[PDB]
Amino acid sequence: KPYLCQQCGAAFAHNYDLKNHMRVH
Amino acid sequence: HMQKCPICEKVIQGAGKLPRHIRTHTGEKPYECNICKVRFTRQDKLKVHMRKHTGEKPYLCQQCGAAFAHNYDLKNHMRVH
DNA sequence: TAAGGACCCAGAT
DNA sequence: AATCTGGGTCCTT
Ligand SMILES: [Zn+2]
Ligand SMILES: [Zn+2]
Ligand SMILES: [Zn+2]
Ligand SMILES: [Zn+2]
Repeated sequence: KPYLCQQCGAAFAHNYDLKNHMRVH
Repeated sequence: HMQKCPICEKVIQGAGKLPRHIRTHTGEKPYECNICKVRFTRQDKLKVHMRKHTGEKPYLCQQCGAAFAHNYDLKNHMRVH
């Protein structure tokens, strides 16, 4: 929820789940 | 450069500095002192805390070499100079 | 090159 | 009075 990707806007509950998604783009 | 906190909308400066601000809201303390088990929100706060166990004193007086753990102790010391 | 790591500091406990 | 909180900037791959 509070960790929001600034490229695709997907929301992630923890910081690692946000940084896990940074490799998608 | 900077980002708005999605909880309180405050602008937080610094690439990579939002998570530490968010933890002021969540109370998450991911960093733990290996010795006394005390936990901290921030890696840099843990690092200063470990000086209590290691006795390290990185603040050095260039005049006499007196060594301190905190910069304000060093500041206090430099009056004698 | 993000962002980790380091350190400073104004205000608060 | 000393030490802490939270937010700032610089450096280094
Ligand atoms: Zn994304
Ligand atoms: Zn906030
Ligand atoms: Zn400790
Ligand atoms: Zn001295």
